[PDB]
Amino acid sequence: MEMEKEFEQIDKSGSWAAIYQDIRHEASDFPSRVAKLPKNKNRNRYRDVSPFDHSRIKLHQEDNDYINASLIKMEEAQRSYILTQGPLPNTVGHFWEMVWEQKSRGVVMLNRVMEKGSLKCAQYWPQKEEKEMIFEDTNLKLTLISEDIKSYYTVRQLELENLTTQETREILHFHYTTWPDFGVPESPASFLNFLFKVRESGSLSPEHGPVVVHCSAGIGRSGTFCLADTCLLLMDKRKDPSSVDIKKVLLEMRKFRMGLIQTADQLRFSYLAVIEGAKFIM
Ligand SMILES: Cn1[nH]c(=O)cc1Nc1ccccc1
Ligand SMILES: Cn1[nH]c(=O)cc1Nc1ccccc1
Repeated sequence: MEMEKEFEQIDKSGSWAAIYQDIRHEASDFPSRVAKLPKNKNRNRYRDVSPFDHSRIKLHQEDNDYINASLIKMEEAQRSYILTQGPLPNTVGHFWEMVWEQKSRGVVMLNRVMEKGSLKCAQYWPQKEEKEMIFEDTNLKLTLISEDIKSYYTVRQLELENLTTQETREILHFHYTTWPDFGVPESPASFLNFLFKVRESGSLSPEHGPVVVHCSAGIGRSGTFCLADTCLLLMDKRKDPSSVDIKKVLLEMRKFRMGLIQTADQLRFSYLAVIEGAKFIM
């Protein structure tokens, strides 16, 4: 079926939970043996969210190459994304090592450091120009260059220096700051505006390594971001845009990381975002 009318048909019939449970039943199951090794317990935020072995990002290190991060490679859309958990106190250095080694231009953050009165990820970037951060375990230096605070999101320019080689690179930090502590946004307008700002920066384009996207677990809000982007790109590429099937695209992405889209409300929000986004594109 088309999307907008499939949408109203699920609303009128109140069957979002049943649609979402079908997706969960059909989703791929692949091994995640490296994630579960005992030496990696303090590298995982949640015991039930792990990268598959076949698609995990490897750190360029011979001691321990593990990080909770997955490469989502979308062949028809010609887009790639790295989805990862919010960094932990003992993985901030690994996080920036990954950004460096994978040649990413941009980092997309969809959570606040504290939500619901608890810490959802480490304070992994500097908040003042004159107070830079040094990650001694991976030999990197990170400096805040500029910050632009808007009503729904903040964009930061950061400098990452590889202290071994003295090479430097400019990284863009795109921080969506207004996702509610509970539920999903009422309108997708600010989320779509944010997606378009990431696109306009070049961070999603083939001349760079894959964008790094995270929330707390790296599957819920993060899944919504890449699902909406890929679906809108496919609607631009194909002769028949009504052929794009958001459930099929989500199942394809779940071949590369488990659990993408965590609730039926996040599924409905993803439909809403693609529907409204397709009208603005034209
Ligand atoms: C929510 N909404 N409803 C409309 O009719 C338009 C939007 N917002 C929007 C913002 C940026 C890009 C695409 C859509
Ligand atoms: C909304 N949208 N997004 C694309 O990439 C292309 C379209 N157009 C469209 C044409 C007929 C039916 C539905 C959508």
